[PDB]
Amino acid sequence: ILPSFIESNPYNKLFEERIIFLGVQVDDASANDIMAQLLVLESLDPDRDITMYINSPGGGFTSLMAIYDTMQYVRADIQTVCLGQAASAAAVLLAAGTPGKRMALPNARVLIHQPSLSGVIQGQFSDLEIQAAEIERMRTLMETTLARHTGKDAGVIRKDTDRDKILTAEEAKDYGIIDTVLEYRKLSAQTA
Amino acid sequence: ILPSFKESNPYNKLFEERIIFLGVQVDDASANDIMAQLLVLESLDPDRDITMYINSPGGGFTSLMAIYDTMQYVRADIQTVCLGQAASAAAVLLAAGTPGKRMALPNARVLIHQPSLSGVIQGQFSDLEIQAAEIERMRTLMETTLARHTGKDAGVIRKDTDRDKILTAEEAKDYGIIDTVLEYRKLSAQ
Amino acid sequence: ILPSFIESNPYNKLFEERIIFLGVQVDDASANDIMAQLLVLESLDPDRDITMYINSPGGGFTSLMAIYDTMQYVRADIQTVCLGQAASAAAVLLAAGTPGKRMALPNARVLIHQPSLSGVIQGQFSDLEIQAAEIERMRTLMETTLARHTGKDAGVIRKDTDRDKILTAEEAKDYGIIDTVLEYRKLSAQ
Amino acid sequence: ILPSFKESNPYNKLFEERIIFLGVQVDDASANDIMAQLLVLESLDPDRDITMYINSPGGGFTSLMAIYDTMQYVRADIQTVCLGQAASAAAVLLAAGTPGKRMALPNARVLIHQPSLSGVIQGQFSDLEIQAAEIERMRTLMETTLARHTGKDAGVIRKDTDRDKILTAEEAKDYGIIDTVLEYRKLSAQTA
Amino acid sequence: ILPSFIESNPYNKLFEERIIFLGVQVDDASANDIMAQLLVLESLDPDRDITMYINSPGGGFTSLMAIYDTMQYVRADIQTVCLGQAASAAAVLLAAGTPGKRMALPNARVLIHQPSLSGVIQGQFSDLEIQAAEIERMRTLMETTLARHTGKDAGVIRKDTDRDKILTAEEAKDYGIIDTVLEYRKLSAQ
Amino acid sequence: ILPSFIESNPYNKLFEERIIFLGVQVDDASANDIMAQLLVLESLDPDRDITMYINSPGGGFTSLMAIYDTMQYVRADIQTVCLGQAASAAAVLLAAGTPGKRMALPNARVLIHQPSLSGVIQGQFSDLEIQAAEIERMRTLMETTLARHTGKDAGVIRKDTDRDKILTAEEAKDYGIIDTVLEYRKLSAQ
Amino acid sequence: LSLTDSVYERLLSERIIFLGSEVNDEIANRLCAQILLLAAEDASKDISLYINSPGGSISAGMAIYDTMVLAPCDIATYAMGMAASMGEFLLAAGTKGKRYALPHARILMHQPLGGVTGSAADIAIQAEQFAVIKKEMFRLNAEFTGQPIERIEADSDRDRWFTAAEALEYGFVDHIITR
Amino acid sequence: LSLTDSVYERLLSERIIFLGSEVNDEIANRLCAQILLLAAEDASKDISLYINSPGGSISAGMAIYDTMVLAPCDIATYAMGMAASMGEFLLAAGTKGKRYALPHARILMHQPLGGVTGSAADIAIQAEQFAVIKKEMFRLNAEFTGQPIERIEADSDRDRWFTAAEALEYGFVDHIITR
Amino acid sequence: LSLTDSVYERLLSERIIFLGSEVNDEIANRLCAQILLLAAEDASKDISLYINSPGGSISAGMAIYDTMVLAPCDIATYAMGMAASMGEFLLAAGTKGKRYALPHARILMHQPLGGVTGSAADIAIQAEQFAVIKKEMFRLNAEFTGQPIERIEADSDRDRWFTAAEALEYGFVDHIITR
Amino acid sequence: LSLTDSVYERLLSERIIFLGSEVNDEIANRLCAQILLLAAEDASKDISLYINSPGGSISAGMAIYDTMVLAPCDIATYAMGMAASMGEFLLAAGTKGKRYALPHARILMHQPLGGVTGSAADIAIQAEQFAVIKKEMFRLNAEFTGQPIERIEADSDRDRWFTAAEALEYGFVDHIIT
Amino acid sequence: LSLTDSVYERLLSERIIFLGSEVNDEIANRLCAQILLLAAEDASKDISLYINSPGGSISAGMAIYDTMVLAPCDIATYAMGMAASMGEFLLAAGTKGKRYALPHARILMHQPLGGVTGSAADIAIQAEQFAVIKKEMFRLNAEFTGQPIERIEADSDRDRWFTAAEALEYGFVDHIIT
Repeated sequence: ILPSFIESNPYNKLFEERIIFLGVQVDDASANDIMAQLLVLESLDPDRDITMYINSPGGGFTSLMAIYDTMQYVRADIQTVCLGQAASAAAVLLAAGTPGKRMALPNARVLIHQPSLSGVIQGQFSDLEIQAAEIERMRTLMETTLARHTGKDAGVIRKDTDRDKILTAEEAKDYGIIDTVLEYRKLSAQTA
Repeated sequence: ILPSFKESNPYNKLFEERIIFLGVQVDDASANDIMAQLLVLESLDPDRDITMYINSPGGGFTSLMAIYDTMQYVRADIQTVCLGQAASAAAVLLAAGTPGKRMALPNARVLIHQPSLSGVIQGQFSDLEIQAAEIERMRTLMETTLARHTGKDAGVIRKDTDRDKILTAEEAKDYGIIDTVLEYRKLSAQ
Repeated sequence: ILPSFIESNPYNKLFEERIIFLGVQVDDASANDIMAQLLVLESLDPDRDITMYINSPGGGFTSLMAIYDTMQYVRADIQTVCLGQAASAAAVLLAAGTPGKRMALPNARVLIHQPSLSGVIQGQFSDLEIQAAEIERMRTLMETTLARHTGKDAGVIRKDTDRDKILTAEEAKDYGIIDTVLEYRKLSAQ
Repeated sequence: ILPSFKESNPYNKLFEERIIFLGVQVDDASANDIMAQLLVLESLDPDRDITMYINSPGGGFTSLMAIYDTMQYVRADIQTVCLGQAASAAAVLLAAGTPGKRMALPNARVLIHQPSLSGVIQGQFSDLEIQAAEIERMRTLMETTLARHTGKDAGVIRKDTDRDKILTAEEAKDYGIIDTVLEYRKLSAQTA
Repeated sequence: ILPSFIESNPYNKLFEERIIFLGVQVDDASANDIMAQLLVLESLDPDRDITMYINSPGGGFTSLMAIYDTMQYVRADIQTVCLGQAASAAAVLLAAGTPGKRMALPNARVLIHQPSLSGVIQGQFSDLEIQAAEIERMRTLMETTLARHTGKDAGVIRKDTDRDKILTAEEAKDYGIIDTVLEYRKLSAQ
Repeated sequence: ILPSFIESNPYNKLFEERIIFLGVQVDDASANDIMAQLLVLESLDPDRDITMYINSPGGGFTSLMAIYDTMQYVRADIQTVCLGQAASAAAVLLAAGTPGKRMALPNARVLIHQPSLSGVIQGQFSDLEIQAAEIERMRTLMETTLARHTGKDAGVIRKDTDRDKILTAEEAKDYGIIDTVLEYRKLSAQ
Repeated sequence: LSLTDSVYERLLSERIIFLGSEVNDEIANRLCAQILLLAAEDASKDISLYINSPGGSISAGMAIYDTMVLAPCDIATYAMGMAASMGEFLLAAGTKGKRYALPHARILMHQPLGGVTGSAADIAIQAEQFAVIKKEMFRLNAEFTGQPIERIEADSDRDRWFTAAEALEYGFVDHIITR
Repeated sequence: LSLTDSVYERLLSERIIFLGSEVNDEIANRLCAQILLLAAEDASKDISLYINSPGGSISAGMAIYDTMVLAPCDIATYAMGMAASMGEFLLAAGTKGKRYALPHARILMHQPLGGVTGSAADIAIQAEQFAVIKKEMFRLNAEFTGQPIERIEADSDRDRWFTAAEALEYGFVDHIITR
Repeated sequence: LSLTDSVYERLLSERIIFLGSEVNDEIANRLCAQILLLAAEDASKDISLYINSPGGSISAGMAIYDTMVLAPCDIATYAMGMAASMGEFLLAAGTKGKRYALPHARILMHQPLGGVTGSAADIAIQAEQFAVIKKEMFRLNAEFTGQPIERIEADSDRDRWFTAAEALEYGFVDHIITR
Repeated sequence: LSLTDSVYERLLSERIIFLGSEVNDEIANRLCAQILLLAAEDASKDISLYINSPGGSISAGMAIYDTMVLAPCDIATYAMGMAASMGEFLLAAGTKGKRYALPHARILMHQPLGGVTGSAADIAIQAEQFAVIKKEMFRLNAEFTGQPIERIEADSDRDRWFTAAEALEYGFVDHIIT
Repeated sequence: LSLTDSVYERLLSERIIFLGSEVNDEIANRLCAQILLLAAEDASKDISLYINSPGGSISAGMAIYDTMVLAPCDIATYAMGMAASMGEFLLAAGTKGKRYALPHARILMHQPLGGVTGSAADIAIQAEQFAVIKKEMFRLNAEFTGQPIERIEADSDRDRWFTAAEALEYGFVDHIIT
């Protein structure tokens, strides 16, 4: 139960402050919502940064690429903040924020791995060859995106994502997925 | 969860900006909504382009034809933009935009393939002989629409859709399905 | 996700222009909604035509007859537009519009076929005689309605609908189910 | 999707004109709603008729009797209109309207048949005798009600309802269940 | 669908004139709602009678006794009208109205039978003998309440309720469960 | 049901006094809601403290870390009160309040135990090696946070949290999970 | 070879066969094979058929009936326990003078059952075949029992229950066994 | 031939048969076949039937009872463990003088159980047949035990549990077998 | 080797084989094996095939039909109970002059049934093969019965029910058994 | 022992074996065991195999084919009822001049069917193996029928339905039984 | 017995076993019993094991392998159709010089599979045991094939399909039977 206040919700308040929230699995519904929000925020003020919080286990490739294109398309700069985790697709999104403006909380984790087809696709060999070619294409596209946004040769990303790679915020900063690891700003801690 | 802000969501605000979203599987439920939206937008201002964003995985044939007729009927020009994918039916919808106003973001994809009947339609041979004729008619109509809007030949389209054809944005643009690949508007980059 | 705000729902805008949307299966709930809307619109302006949009796969027979009687009863003329498909019961509703004011988009399809049983009715042979007699009565009633609203003998309708008959918009116009095939009104196209 | 149009729905407008829609299966919920509506309308204007639209597949017996007693109790007359069908209990309700004020549309269907047990009751023979006696009582009560409201003997009703009796609007008018078969009022049709 | 009017629906209207509708199963939710309604009504005007329409198939025993205590505790006098049927627990509630203000419609029905365990309670013989003692206690309590409110004797109630006893309105009046059978008010039939 | 009062309901009133209620399992939805509430309250008045009521059986580990990072990030002092129990992740959140403002009611409970893999993860040995290394990393991180906030040593936490350790309020205070055991305030029988 | 099958084979060696379940296609095929085999082994002795059956299909019952009639031997039908629907038909179909009902057996006579499933044009054919089957059923029952076809048609409209003595009076059986 | 079936075959070779489950058509038919086979094998020796059953259908029990009555061989019923409803009915139905109850056997007597399903017209017929079956069952229990039919009517209303000694006193059994 | 299996084996020793279930791959394989076995054992004596089948796959039925045609011995067929769809085909396939129907058997002639699935190209191929199968089946039935292909096309559209006498008139069977 | 098994055993004593169901691993193991047994009993008398199968797996069918090839006695395959996918492959794999088809048998030829699952690398491995399997299947079918591999690859694209005469012309069969 | 069981018993009387399904506890115990019985019957004649398995559990496969090693009689393994995972492991485990592959047999070599569940300590124990098992299996495979452990470990990652010829080249089998 999310408490309202006098009215609005916390999410409405954050949106008024230009803070999109990607807190669920990256699928078509979430992609459409995020795209609508980005377009609306770009319309209201194209010259202001848009913040995007990422706490998601990942999801579909096509939804990932929809959100990625929309992020790279709007006029407003995007600042991504990884809170609990950014796994699979949401890692690419995390790296897709504007260079310099990608942040993660100290105890976040980034899980990057190659595309995997949960489930079985049946059909004739003539259709399975087409499907395999498509899957290879999408894998290579993800590698190219991560290479572009992390300053690493696509071969390095291909070798590194062969198996699930988990990175702590500091290790992600070394990798290139994020720029700065957020520091606590509690007043009492600073004064003590 | 979708934030709000008269209470209005992002979808409504975009609608007030003459933007429509085909981001779900195409069927009667979605087709009727798209049609009502297109008619309302045409009524409000018929000389202003309607932007339709397409991120659909496909859908039925009758629903596709309803949406296609409405798109080709309203006075306002329709501008289709493919974001994540436009698979099967949606591909036609992407090609049905006004010539010159069909776009796809660089990483968008299109997938054209001939109609398929998932599941079994059972009955006597004299019923299956009618169902096969209807399905062939539907396939031919899909080919004819794609050929009318892409400039190719119905025969070439029929040969190309024999099996799932996956096209990137550049390949789709070369194929006639779209006209331009949207370039990024980000000010920092440029 | 239809765009509306608190309620400017596009269906409200259509209804405010005397348009009823039969975009779902023809059952008791939708039937009752349709009759309520027809009566309300007749009361609001009895001498202004009521428009109906038919994208439905058909359904029950008694619900069809409820809607049909209400359409024929009301003081206002009913203009039916088939968009997408009008299959089984809906076809009759398409043909039941006021003569002249029955239309369909170019890519619509009309399916006419005889009544069929949804499942198995079980019981003593006497109960089955009663049920079979009722089904024959319903089928003959369908033939008679279509004969009245298309200009063809009930024998021809019985022969034609013995197995699924699918008609494009033009074939439906020739058959008598509709009167006009809408021509696209896009401005840039001319 | 039922549109609105003060903002009101079609059903609210029908209620404002003293029209009650019995368009669902008779049961406790619908019976209570119909009784509440009948009482409310009768209080609003006791000497003005209340119209009941019937398109129902039947329902229970106790609920039917609740609705029937309420209809026959209120000060106001009841005018029943059969819309698309009136089966099982709805046929009794259709016949329960005021004489001269029961009507059906030309293509409506009435279906009268004897009470049928839904399912099975298992128990000792001493309880099954009680249940059978109650079922016979309810069958006889149905026959008596229809006899009272159609002018036919209880024996004739019993003979006719032994097995499903389907009637058209004209056959129902001959039988005695309705008084008039509604005529179309389209202006164009009359002027042709 | 229950139609509102001018923003009061029929149930709220009945509540304004101090009518409580027990038209569902007697369980925890309904019992709590009915207590709340009875207490509010008592607060608004203790010296005005409260009407209780009963159309319920009965239910729990603790819920029965809770509603019964609240009815017997309120300062206002309760008048119970049976509509359709008052079976099992509901019957007691109908019998528990104020002597002289218990009513039933002519075609109503009352059902009385001893409490019965739903399902099977499994356990050691000690727990089951405890449960059996409790069930006998509940049966005796129901018998005592009915004997108190109908003027019979607990033994006569026990014998009568051994097997489901179904009473018409007139028989219920002659049994002591109600005081009068309602007469119709229609003027055409007067 | 949750009654409202004049308009608001109890949770809104609690929020207005800067109180957050973590009464459900710790997962992504509750984590996102808690973080949104924390950030809003921080914006409204950074100096004032934020209270977190904890009554939950635990939940995910990354959600735990999201909530924990948000709590340790905001500019305000986070007070925590454990009401019925704080099991697994919740305990960490309870121990993660500001030193001095971690409290628990006298009959509260605090269950702490090592991370456990719900369900079964399958795959090749080279994948399970990675998964096991990740599980070990998560366990070490949990122990490290608990040692940092309870003042104990990580080794002692690892020994203690091997199996489910259930501490009462006073045992928790001795362990360092909380600072004070709330004393009742009731004026009568003070 | 379970105990049941063993005892049944032992009885079959004495020309006793059983019908104790629904008249499915499998049960009818088994019974027809048993009758054919028994006839082949000897065409002069009798075959006893014990009927404790609640009924079943009509095609299976007619398979059994034709095999019974065509067998050179004489089939003596004993109604034990219950003889309902098709079981009644087969009980009354035994060789005249060799139909028995055990004293406490009960017999049930009613019209067939079925279902209508397809489209209108198919339901017409189904109804026509229903009429044919019902007429033939009543014809054969009237032939067996000696009652007029009108009386059979009136009585079978709903479950009609007979005791052994009532059945004997009606004509289903020729004797009540007692010893 | 499994171990259980081998044991049952070896016992049947000694004229001992068991009724150990609910009385349905399958086990009733098996018992009837066994009785016919044993009576054929030697119609001068007795048949020992051991009953451990919770109940069953009336028609199947009547099939077994009619076979027991008709057989030329006397039938001695031992109630071992539990004889409820149809088990008790067949326990009392053995040859008078040869019904036994093991010392720690319970005997349950109650009225039938059943269900009503169809339309009102069908339910009337079902209720009438229920009355017939009830009256016949009470008549037969009164005949077996020796009590007046009214006593059986009153005792069978809900449930009546008899020990071995109470059962012997009532009339179900003739001796409590001890060794 | 259950009771039914023992009886069927004994009949097979008499050159009598049964088709009492819906025709499928397994039933057809069994029937083909029995036909081959009986032909090998003695290629001069006849074989008897009793048909009580409701229908089944065309491919399995055609396997059976080819095996019957090629077997040196003459496969007489008997229609008992129901010979519907493929069962009627096999009944009419028996050697001319040796296709009997029991008096109360019923024959059902109707067109095949099927299902279409997959892409448009696959559905086109399936429709083509359906046309081929329909043509071949109608031609073969016309050959068996002696009727023109046009009439077989006309009556086979929906279910066509024949009694034994109408079947004999049509040509499905060459005799009506009455002994 | 049941009736089906009894008749099958009698036929096995007559050197007749059946393949009348989808070619799975259990059926292939049983059939290979039967061929081994019959080859051991006598190494000169032919083995008759009747095919009424709708298809099945490729590995099981290849087990059966290898056992047939290695056996020292001629294998004569009769296509009765139907012979689709691996059924037609095993029918055509019978010894040349001893492959028969009954008059009303249908022979279906179509390309392999499979499935793809897992990660991208595993899917690539599966795709490469699919290519290998397809190539080997087409090569063997061309060797059996005598058609060029191009024709087998073109005709087996979706579904090729053959009657008995068409199959004889194509090369699946040597004679039609009469 | 059943026809399948009858054929299998007749073959077992000739010292021919079959492994035609996933290796599990039941099949492994049956195979071990058969090998024990055959070795008891005569300790000189070879035993032919035909493999068509798609994989299975390691412990069952190791039970079978130990029974094979300890048998006084030589064991010859024939790969027919498929030999994947434990099937391949047992094929290569046959007597050196008596490991055959049918010409169209397929061999697969991938690293073990499994899953982890429970608490963190239990998962640590399971991971250690996984490492032990993997190292042992690769050691045995290198011993059978003759390849260095490095190559076996490298290839065994993911799936490595072999044909009969490539299997012979690698070292799984010694001859292609023909």
